[PDB]
Amino acid sequence: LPYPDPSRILGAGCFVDDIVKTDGTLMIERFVSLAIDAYPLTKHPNQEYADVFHLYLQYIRKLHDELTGHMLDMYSVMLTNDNTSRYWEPEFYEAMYTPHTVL
Amino acid sequence: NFNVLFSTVFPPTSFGPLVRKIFVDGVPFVVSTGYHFRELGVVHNQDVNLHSSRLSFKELLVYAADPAMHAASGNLLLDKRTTCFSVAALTNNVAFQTVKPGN
Amino acid sequence: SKMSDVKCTSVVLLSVLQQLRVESSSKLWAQCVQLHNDILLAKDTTEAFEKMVSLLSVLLSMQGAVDINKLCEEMLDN
Amino acid sequence: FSSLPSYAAFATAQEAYEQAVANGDSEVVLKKLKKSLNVAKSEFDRDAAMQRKLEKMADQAMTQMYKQARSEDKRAKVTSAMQTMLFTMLRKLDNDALNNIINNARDGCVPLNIIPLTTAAKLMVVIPDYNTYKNTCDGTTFTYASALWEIQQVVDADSKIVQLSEISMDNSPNLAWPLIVTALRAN
Amino acid sequence: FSSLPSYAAFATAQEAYEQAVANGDSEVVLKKLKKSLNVAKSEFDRDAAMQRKLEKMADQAMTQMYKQARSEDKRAKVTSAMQTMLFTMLRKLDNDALNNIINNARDGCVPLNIIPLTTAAKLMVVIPDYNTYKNTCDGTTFTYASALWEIQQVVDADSKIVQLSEISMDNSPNLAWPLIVTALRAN
RNA sequence: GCGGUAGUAGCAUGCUAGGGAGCAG
RNA sequence: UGACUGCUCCCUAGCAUGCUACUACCG
Repeated sequence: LPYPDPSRILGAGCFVDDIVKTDGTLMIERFVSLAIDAYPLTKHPNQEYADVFHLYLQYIRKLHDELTGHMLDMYSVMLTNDNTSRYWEPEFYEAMYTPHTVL
Repeated sequence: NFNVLFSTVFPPTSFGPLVRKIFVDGVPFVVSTGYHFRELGVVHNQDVNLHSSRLSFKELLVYAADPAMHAASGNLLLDKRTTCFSVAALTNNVAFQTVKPGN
Repeated sequence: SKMSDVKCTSVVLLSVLQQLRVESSSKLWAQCVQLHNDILLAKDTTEAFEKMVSLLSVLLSMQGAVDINKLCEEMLDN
Repeated sequence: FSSLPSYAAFATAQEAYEQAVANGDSEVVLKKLKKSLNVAKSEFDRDAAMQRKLEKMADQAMTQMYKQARSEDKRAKVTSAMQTMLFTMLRKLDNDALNNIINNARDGCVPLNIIPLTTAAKLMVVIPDYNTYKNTCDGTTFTYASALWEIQQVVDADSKIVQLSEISMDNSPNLAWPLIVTALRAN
Repeated sequence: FSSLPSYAAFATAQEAYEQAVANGDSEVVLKKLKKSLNVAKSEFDRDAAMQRKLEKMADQAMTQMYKQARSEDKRAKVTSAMQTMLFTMLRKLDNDALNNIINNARDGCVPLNIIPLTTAAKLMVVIPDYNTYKNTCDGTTFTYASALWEIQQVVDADSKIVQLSEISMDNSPNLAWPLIVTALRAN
């Protein structure tokens, strides 16, 4: 399995180009495409590397509770969490490093 | 391989497009009708017409892209910041471009 | 910890200084870009807290531009 | 669900075919009734799926709208926000040099150039009032940015070279107090 | 659907069957009550599933033909912008000093790198530091490329006018240094 | 009792296009 | 001001196939 440099994936969520990621709710697809690259760090013998993936799965959930909770206190809208929970579960990303290609 | 060695003896202002004056409906244009490569020697274009009337679309795209008319209507330039050969300055001011930090 | 809080305050300090049109004086923007690129490459929190005084003093010497009093009585350092 | 105009067909026919087994009847009547139930049942499981798709579709267009409107208030307020961010972050660092040149430049003692780090390092600040001079510097020694400088020249508004002996809560009300003090770093 | 040519049969078959429900209908006329709106309805649905396909096809040429128009209108706005260039970069050829090297040429071909070098009127010199300035552009006139040029203006990086007396050996630390000298040809 | 044919609604797959985003040399 | 390629996730519109119920004629 290939894995990146942790400082490259961590430093790609802290430094960006405005409206991009200076508000995470307006783009949660940036962090699902950065947790795909950080997945094979979960198998590393260093436990400070394996935490970079669990930090990205915990932020995608935070950015989803906010979004579905920011459109309920200003606009009386109620979003359904069906088929959204797959992005903070470590099985959508495990399927990208296993044969029998899909999509 | 021999031209590579023999081209270090000759003046550096003899290499590049070879221009000539043509007429397109009674007005003088300067266009490129060949090239002098340090490696491949002197090459001459095969379909050059000196007296034309109307320029099509495919004949305006080949006259706008050529450096023969942009570097024959601009000012002489002597740039001492670099040691590369310098041809012309296309305007009256030098542009200085910077790079911004991240967000 | 403390070396990562100085490296993120010098990214917000050259954005405040880039929105005030300090890019229009290429004798002082060439020093601010050198005090910001040098803090980011530092490896001690005693030689990066002293290029943050030179870089911050550029903003406090620009007079009217930034209302320091209002900005300090805005639920911040009093 | 309910409230749909096509709902008084999956209620009558649903109730009828239902009760119909207690009283009972020929198989013909049963088949007839079922071939009215299904005939006016598709009309319900078609108008309550189109709605089921419109009700979620509506809650998406009215979410892209919430994004195109918060991302235009996040961009029109850049200036006002990064200045607040910087000073929220400057308080948390709790430095000593950074918390001196900030308090000094709030009462008035701003610099006139960049604070140099060398050993000669000429400086020029503007003391606005006598108390700010008395607190900051005493004698030929000046404290600034948690460092010690030595005053080399004092200058009032135009070019009035003040001697250090004649600035003393006394001769002081008689000058133009925005001074321009020049100093050099120490060691 | 008010103009489909198969609405008449459907309408009549509905009337015959539906409207004649109250009237006593035997088990032999009921076939007409049933197998007359049937088949006609099938054909109508066939006459409506083809109309819906003709409509969409039609509304795929009244969109692909606005795009063929748009592009030709655009093709005529760029064809007239390159023309307005290649005729404005031509009225600028001092055709006394240019017809004097195309004529001394063996066949009329010349290198392009010697056209601005021998037939231009203005020179722009970009100078990094002061040492380079005194070996390239000293005084009000200087020689370069076997010619003589006379200085006309010295702007700097900021694009503010500098004078030939601000350029000292010791005032040099006080200028935005990429200096741009603009000179004109002499004689 | 079953098969075929033509519409209609509903669920997944693949492909072709458009849009936004992430990484690599 | 914003190059050339390759891979990949998410959303919408269209086309064909795959097990069903509904129609209706036909056996």
